[PDB]
Amino acid sequence: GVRTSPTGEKVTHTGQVYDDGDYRKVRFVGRQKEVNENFAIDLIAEQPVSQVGSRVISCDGGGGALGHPRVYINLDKETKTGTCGYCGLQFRQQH
Amino acid sequence: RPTVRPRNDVAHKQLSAFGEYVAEILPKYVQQVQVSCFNELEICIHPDGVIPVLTFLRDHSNAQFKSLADLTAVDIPTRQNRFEIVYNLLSLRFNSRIRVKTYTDELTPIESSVPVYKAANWYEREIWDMFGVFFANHPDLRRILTDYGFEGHPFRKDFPLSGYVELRYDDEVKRVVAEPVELAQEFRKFDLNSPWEAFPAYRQPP
Amino acid sequence: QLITVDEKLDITTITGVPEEHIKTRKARIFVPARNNMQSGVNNTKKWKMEFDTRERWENPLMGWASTADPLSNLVLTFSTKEDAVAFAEKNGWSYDVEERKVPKPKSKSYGANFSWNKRTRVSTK
Amino acid sequence: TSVKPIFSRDMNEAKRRVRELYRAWYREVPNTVHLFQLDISVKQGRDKVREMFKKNAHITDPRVVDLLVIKGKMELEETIKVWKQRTHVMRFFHETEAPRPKDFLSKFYVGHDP
Amino acid sequence: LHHAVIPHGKGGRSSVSGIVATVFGATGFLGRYVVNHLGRMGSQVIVPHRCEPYDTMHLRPMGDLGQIIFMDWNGRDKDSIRRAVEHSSVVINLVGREWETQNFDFEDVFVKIPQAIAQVSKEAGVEKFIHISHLNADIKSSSKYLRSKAVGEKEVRETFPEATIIKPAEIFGREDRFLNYFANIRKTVKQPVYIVDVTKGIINAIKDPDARGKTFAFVGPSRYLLFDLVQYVFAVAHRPFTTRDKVERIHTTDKILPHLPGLEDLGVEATPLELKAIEVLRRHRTYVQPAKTIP
Amino acid sequence: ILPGAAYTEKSATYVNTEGRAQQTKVAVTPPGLAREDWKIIRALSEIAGMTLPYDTLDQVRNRLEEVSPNLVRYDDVEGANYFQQASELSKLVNQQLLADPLVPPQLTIKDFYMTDSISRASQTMAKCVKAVTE
Amino acid sequence: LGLREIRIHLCQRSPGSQGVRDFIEKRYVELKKANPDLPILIRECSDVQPKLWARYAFGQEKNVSLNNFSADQVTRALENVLSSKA
Amino acid sequence: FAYDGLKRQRLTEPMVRNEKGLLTHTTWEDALSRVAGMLQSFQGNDVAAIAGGLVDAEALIALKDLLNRVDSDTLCTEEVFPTAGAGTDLRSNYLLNTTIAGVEEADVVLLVGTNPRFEAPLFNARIRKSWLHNDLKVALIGSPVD
Ligand SMILES: NC(=O)C1=CN([C@@H]2O[C@H](COP(=O)(O)OP(=O)(O)OC[C@H]3O[C@@H](n4cnc5c(N)ncnc54)[C@H](OP(=O)(O)O)[C@@H]3O)[C@@H](O)[C@H]2O)C=CC1
Ligand SMILES: [Zn+2]
Repeated sequence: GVRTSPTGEKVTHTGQVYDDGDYRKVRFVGRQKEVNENFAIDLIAEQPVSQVGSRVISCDGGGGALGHPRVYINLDKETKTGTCGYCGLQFRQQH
Repeated sequence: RPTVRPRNDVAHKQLSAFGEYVAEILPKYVQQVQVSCFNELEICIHPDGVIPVLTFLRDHSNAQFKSLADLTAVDIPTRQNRFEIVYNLLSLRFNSRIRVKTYTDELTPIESSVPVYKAANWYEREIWDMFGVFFANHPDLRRILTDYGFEGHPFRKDFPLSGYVELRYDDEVKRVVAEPVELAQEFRKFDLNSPWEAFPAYRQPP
Repeated sequence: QLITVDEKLDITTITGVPEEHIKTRKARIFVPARNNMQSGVNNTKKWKMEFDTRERWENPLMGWASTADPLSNLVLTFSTKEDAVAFAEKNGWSYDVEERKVPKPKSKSYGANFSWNKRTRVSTK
Repeated sequence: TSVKPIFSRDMNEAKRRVRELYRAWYREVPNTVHLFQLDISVKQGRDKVREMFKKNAHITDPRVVDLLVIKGKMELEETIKVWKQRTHVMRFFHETEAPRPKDFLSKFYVGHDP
Repeated sequence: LHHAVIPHGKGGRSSVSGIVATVFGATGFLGRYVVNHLGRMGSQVIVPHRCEPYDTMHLRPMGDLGQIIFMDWNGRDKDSIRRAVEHSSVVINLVGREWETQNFDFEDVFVKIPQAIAQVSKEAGVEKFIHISHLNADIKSSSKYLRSKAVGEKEVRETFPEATIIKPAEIFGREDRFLNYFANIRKTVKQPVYIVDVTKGIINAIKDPDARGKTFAFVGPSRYLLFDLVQYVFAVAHRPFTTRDKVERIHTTDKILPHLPGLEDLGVEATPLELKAIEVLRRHRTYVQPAKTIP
Repeated sequence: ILPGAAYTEKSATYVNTEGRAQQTKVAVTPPGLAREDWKIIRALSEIAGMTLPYDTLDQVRNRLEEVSPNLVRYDDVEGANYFQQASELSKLVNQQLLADPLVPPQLTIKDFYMTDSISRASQTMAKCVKAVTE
Repeated sequence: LGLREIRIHLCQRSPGSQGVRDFIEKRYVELKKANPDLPILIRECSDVQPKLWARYAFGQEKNVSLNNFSADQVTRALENVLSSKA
Repeated sequence: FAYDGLKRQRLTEPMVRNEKGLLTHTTWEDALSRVAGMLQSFQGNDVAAIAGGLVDAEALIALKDLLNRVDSDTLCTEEVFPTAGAGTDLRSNYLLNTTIAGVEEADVVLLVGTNPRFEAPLFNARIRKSWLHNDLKVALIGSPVD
């Protein structure tokens, strides 16, 4: 999700960018601004919502002990999905 | 009990008996004797008794603490005599250790124990250097660890961790210069203590 | 053989502190307030001495917090305010002393939750 | 208020040691300037010695005076035996330090410190 | 002021002076003192250099991390100048050469390059410009070095009217070509000025809003007969008492320009040659009554 | 405009509605070129040729004690007396009550959140105001 | 050039301020009616020695100690100021 | 929760009006020289000051001393208090004399022309505490606020 500013500088995923009058961008002259272009906010949004048949589901992030601490997500509300607080995967109680 | 350190009552009793023995023989100087729960014996003495007490423990036939393991100081600013002087001694004859402790402030000299242990020479130079405790009648008392011309005694609790001055090479004067300390990132103080008491056995009376 | 000294104990000249960090500093002697986020009171037992807060600025390279204050992190602990005051005086620091705040004894009664004719009766448990 | 002395039993005895230390420092400056190949003058070195003594002229505790003399003798020993290098001797003069302003207005313009 | 250049700290290595300075000619005698003083107080220094990076290494320790930035440049390439100045608040031009080369004559180094830096700086919006000329700069001099300085001094003023122009006498210092020049020798009156005094004046000229648009003359406190100066140098160096252009300059009496401000008008107290001569000439001793000053 | 310091950026004295003097402490320093408010006035007095006779926080606090001794008795509530003399002087001149009913400036919670310049600038208080009005 | 403000400092209970306390209780109201637009700032603070501050034009000030003064001496000190023009 | 207002709309530099009549950043030296120039040319009633609601005592007395040195006494606040009678001569006139803790001792409270819930939330919480635990009687004159 890399976007650039009017000056041309790439905007990071934390929204950082030097403004027009900022001298500090002299550090990039002749070199480059290191920017990671795999924005995690855009990547997690691509994951599909998981349909489940229970009011409560558990997430450990995948991989057992290689994931995150196991948490239980309540799915009683039908307005929104249940989101894991660690990994951002979403869940929904079907029907 | 696999996770608990086993007690040793036999050594606790032996060390307690010897602690009374010392207190009975040198009442002029001994102020407190205690044995910790892990069986270490501490003799707390008036500072006037450094030489007589250390000489007794080195030379007496039932002591023979011929080795000065270590000599150091502890700064406790809340005490009128902020500095605690700790002697750690080893007896090879009786395969035992004893700790002798005394106290002083910033202006009261302590008698150098170099006559009793030649090992004390450098330890007392280090105590002078890091804490500013003066030892009387030392063969050569001067800084040992800090830079030449260094101001202050770093191991005092009120000396800042990063000091007051820092060094760099200055091209104009073509030498290393000392300037007031500025840090690109300040040391980040952490408040770690839990507001909940951990050890009831050591609670102080209100 | 002892001697007699009546001068007020002053060690400012033999501690090595730069003159600026004696004369211009203000020590604060106080018992820390209980952190309101927790009920434990074990952090309110001792007296503390801290110094006045001074400038922190952003490091141009990284944005880290820089400082030129060598006492910015110095915090000392004392058994009593008298010990803290004595330490401050002999080191030449001017100080402020804040009296210890102790929670006053409260009168608690579980039975008051069900009073027959007083407002203390609770509507829910 | 009865205390163990260091070396001196009273200010008169303490001030004798101070004078003796000053004489030793005063006579050492010319050798130091030559030995360390300093660019300061002998007068500057002696003016610096006097300034260091003068800032402690208000002490009335003989034990504090003894420690100052003790520390002054250690500093003199480091110089005579050339344990110090040139950088150490020249640190007394703060050559690379910019003039810190003193008056209220100057400090007000630059920052927040008093 | 943009928030990034508000001063902070206590004026030391990790502080923020608020100065963003591009220093042309930073790798020479005067450049190393100017960069040092800038880096002492936490300025951002951009150092455009023509030389090998190996030759800029002595400048790296003079700033906290990130405070010294090096760029390639060419005196004849206006794009390389633009890259170097477009972020700065002050541009300092110390480019010079005491001799001509096959590729750069005195006209290139003292007229075309200074004018190009002044023009590009003006276009880029730089607010302060500091140009070093020479006390004896004169269109009718016998030295083509001093003639080119006069023409260049004129162009810089025309191109960047608000530029501060500084005119030093011959500068003495550890790496000078003045005292070292005489010590290597195997009517005219001189008023030489100490390198650190000139550096202090340049730094203060950056911090003084009155310095804008002015021409200064940086001279030492005393005037000497050249013969008496060389005699003094030989005595200090414990020694028994080159180009055609260089000799012309050394034989040019230092001008007296009371209509210009000097070091005193910027807060700098001129350092006598007697207090710093040994600092420079000690290395010339194989292991002293001062020169007679013109009253 | 002379940029001063907020209450989080200075050690300053405030007296609550009881007459109790309390003092803040510096948590952070003022931003940018802002300065301690009394120092601005002290600096202005020098430039205007009428230098004030205090150069430090403690000296300006000694000045406060000259004007009102209670202003440096931190955390203390100094009692005030002579309500009887005040009530005498209250009667000798007569004013008339207006017919307007007493209406406080804040009738509902929406009026509570923004009352000074710090809270008017707070985006959190704006969220509170929006929440209770919508 | 004349008077601008009077301030009276006293303790609420110390005997040294007893004469000042009597003056306020018995004389301040009458004095206030005579000088209606003159600030007479009475400021009580525990365990302060009583004092009378007078501020004249252009910020000049004078302070007279009222310690152990009788209510009459307090009146006299008040009159010495209400007619002075330092 | 208002502390986040301290990060917004802050005054960080001295400002003076330019020839176009707009506020523009300047140095402390320049801004104070302009103010000192005007201050030296005025006296007495021609100089006045108003203190806002967040001003500290150190600044309040510094400004009073400065204006007094040009013989000005027009040191004003924004919050009115009647100066009729004793005015501010007697502290008891304008103080909460009972103290905040004293509310726990009162047996009747009469509130007049105030909504203490929003004017002094912690003072109002102390009234409720006494109402709950001491059976305090509270009467009000003014709008019937909750
Ligand atoms: N020193 C003196 O006695 C006096 C000097 N001045 C002036 O002060 C300034 C500096 O003096 P000084 O520092 O002694 O001069 P130096 O010769 O010591 O340094 C010269 C600087 O100019 C750069 N430079 C020279 N020619 C070129 C070029 N063709 N293209 C790019 N960069 C070039 C050099 O870079 P590189 O190292 O890469 O060649 C070097 O950084 C000069 O303008 C000089 O005339 C004025 C009065 C007295
Ligand atoms: Zn998950």
